[PDB]
Amino acid sequence: ADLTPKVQVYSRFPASAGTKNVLNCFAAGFHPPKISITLMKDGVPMEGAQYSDMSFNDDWTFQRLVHADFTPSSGSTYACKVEHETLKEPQVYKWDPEF
Amino acid sequence: FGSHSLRYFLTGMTDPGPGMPRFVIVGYVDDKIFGTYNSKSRTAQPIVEMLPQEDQEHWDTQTQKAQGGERDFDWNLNRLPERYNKGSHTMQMMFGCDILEDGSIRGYDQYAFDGRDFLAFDMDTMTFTAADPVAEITKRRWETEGTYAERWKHELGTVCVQNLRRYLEHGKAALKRRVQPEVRVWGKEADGILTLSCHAHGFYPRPITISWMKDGMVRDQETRWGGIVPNSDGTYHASAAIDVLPEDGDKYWCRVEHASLPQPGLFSWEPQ
Repeated sequence: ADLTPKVQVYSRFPASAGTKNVLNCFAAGFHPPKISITLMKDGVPMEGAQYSDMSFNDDWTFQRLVHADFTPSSGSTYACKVEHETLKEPQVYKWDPEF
Repeated sequence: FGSHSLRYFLTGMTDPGPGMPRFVIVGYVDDKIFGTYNSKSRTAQPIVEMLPQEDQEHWDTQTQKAQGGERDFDWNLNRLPERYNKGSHTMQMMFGCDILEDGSIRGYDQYAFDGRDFLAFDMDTMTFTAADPVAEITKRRWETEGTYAERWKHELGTVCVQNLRRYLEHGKAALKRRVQPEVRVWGKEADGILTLSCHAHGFYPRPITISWMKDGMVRDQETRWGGIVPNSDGTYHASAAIDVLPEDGDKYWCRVEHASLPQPGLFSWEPQ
């Protein structure tokens, strides 16, 4: 209820090194709706990201999905970086690769 | 008990962000986006993976209705901040209907300003309810007109239900198709604690359950649930984690219940 974004990062399919996949970042629970959500590989923005049309939950708080096609590499670090006016600094969320 | 729902989620924004539309509508049938509108394209269009054979006539109508809503919201964002003696602003509406197996219907119509409840309409009694004394001005003006209540009764109890029935028929294949979760269990040890994570990838419909168990007994006190979150293709993701002793890793089981599975699935951590 603080109106900061709550964020999680997950792959579309169970991940395997070198197998094409999609990386998702879902931010929810925030207000106002303006938000920067950026998928990052080793500190570099991922190309080809797509964002969902602005929508909201039954409690009126806003949410957005960002996703990008990617081929996960062991020894790369993937993250979702979020900027929002409730946040003093950008917040980052690491993807747990599950391999 | 069977039922279906049609919901429209309308957002107008004074500050949507660079290159983002100021007004957006997302429409859902059950747990599925069926269509959208935004103020950049100025077009209402179906999600073809749900509604693959739509006629343009219907969507011309939806487009014009949505353009009207866009105009209505533009005026709200101008007028309401002043009334509240109040930076950026938003207007939201959630409306729609349900049809139930028992033959009945329900209607919903709720508004919010700056992310706070503003106004609601009750189809059955044809009355409005305001969230605060400023909103009460709108409530009283609308009700004294007589027309808003008649028009919304029609919109929810006739138009919405006709469209819901239409999308259920047109979208039958996508709505009834079940997609199984691909479940993975992973383990990671850090500082003497093994965290077990169960992720269910790409399931449809939305309802799912995930439980962690040891020696047959659920460990709900120790479980952290990630929540059910969307994929871009209309399917969903969910997760649960639990922290365990490394030596106990092999005796925990993740149970997943989903409509696509004939029985609850059971999954364990199997490190090499």
